[PDB]
Amino acid sequence: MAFTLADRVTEEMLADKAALVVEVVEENYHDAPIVGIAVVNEHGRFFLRPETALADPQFVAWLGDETKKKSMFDSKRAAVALKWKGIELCGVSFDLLLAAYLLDPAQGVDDVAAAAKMKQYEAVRPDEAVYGKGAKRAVPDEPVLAEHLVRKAAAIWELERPFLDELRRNEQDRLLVELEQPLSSILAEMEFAGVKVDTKRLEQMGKELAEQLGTVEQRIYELAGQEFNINSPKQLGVILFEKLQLPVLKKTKTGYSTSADVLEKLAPYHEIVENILHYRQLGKLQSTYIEGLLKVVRPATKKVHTIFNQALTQTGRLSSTEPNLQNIPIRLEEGRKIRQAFVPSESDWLIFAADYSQIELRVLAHIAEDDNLMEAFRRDLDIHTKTAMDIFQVSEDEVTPNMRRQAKAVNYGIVYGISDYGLAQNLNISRKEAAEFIERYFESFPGVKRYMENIVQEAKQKGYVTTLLHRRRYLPDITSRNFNVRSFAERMAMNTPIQGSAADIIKKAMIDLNARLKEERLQAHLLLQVHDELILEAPKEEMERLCRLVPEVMEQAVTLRVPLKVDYHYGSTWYDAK
DNA sequence: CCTGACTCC
DNA sequence: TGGGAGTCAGG
Ligand SMILES: Nc1ccn([C@@H]2O[C@H](COP(=O)(O)OP(=O)(O)OP(=O)(O)O)[C@@H](O)[C@H]2O)c(=O)n1
Ligand SMILES: OC[C@H]1O[C@@](CO)(O[C@H]2O[C@H](CO)[C@@H](O)[C@H](O)[C@H]2O)[C@@H](O)[C@@H]1O
Repeated sequence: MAFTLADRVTEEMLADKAALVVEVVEENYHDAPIVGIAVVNEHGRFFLRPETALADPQFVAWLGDETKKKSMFDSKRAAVALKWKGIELCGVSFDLLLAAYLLDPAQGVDDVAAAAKMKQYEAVRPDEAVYGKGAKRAVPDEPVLAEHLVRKAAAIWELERPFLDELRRNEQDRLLVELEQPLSSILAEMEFAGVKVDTKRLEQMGKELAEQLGTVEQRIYELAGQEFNINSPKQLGVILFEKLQLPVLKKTKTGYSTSADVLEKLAPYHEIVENILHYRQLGKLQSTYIEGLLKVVRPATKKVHTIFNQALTQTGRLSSTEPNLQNIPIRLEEGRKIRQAFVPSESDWLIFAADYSQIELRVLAHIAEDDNLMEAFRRDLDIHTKTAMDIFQVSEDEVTPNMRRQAKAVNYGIVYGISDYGLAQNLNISRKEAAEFIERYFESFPGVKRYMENIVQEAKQKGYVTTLLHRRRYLPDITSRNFNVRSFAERMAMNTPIQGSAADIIKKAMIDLNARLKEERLQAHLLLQVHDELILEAPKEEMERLCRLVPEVMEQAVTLRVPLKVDYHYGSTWYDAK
């Protein structure tokens, strides 16, 4: 494969259609080096050194010109890496990573070679082959690097049409071009903006937490009558089941279980298990949300810059890494206070948080076309209280807080394919009763039962299931004669259209929201998405408008057979936006 | 490196 | 024997 190793940018490299590689080898691309550039177009194939291309006003103009279309793989990586250099990338019309992800998330495509494999294209090497793995990872000699980048660009160039053609067959071309690609740009902005952190506050919490860990730790040793590593499920298992001779409720492949659910069930036998649960909760707060967070905060700006992986989950959700900002504590007050350290990036700005209320159950209502479930949402009746009246068979006045919590476990459990065994274990109730709850639920919501039957049948017949905006998940195990394997696939068939349609909806909402913010020239911008919620920051003056704009855009992103409902709060910190 | 903790939706 | 994720310490 012939290419030019160019010393300067020329006009023919700046055609209005090109495959473009802007190579960043560090896995975390924030403020990461760009090691090489390749361009393939109608005129030839070119390798450029970054020092050259990125200092060249004409190349930089071309990068930022939206009418000059680029085909890429992982354009968000390149866009953010370029942002850290103050260079804008526009005109990305095809992203091979996102295309491959839509065609089959299970393939785990994460380099051009793996995408190319999908079309039996082999004139390109895997990145790991060129760079090496782990401690061996290195950028090779220029001629080797240059050929690799050029070959990746040529693969993207040749693969665009084949991938677009299959997406069109799957009814997924608009999902790529109107949803995932625009979202990629929005996520790039979110990651690059980052979220500001009050490190003084975290360091203080950390100091206090260290004190408390020491106290809980020593009390646990007193209760155990021995010192041991409480963070070692192995050592803990000996203490609990050999020394204290507590009952063994569950084993894993390696030994005794010490899961939270097991320890809770052991509470009637020894008080030490409650202390241990507390200690493990505190230790995670310290290790992860204090120490781990502080490790990744950029010290001069005090911002953290997560990476949203847009091409990983099997259902169409995002994930968040380094750090994960989608699992910041909220359920326990001690941990929830971590959110006090997430603050606005400017003076006199505020945090604004908006979340869909029960979007999975509303989606289930839509997809199952269950009259009773649809009517509950159409009239905004409390769905957990409704299910309680049904499973316990009482009037609304007789529903206690605990009954509602159990009904809630039923409501979400059904969505995730729970068995009577799993429900009984989660609620710690008789399995006979758990089975009755499930039987009563399906008697009350017969449309949901038909849905579960139908979607498993569809998966068996077609080999995959689909979401509202035509995302797909293949389920080859659905016809397995093996009960365990088939059962897991049946649960995925039931759940994926629900979880995945919910992901589709919030993604479309982010695009519609961005458009409106820019339309109204507001300074407000997105910081985070947490599956069914959106977190923004804005100058305090803009709260009144956002209180109207954000929930309307979210509720109207798609139109279902039941309303969507969005709650919203704002405050001086993420904690206070409650 | 894998497992089993913890955290979120 | 409930769906989808990431990080951490221990081994
Ligand atoms: N028994 C439960 C309860 C909750 N969840 C999970 O935790 C998420 C958040 O649940 P939650 O906030 O409690 O849902 P709500 O319906 O909004 O609860 P509530 O009306 O009481 O505020 C759910 O989407 C689900 O993924 C679960 O798996 N099992
Ligand atoms: O840039 C995100 C993009 O890159 C991939 C590899 O193609 O994931 C890499 O980067 C992630 C973000 O740092 C890492 O978490 C991951 O380990 C690394 O392979 C894709 O998975 C992805 O969407």
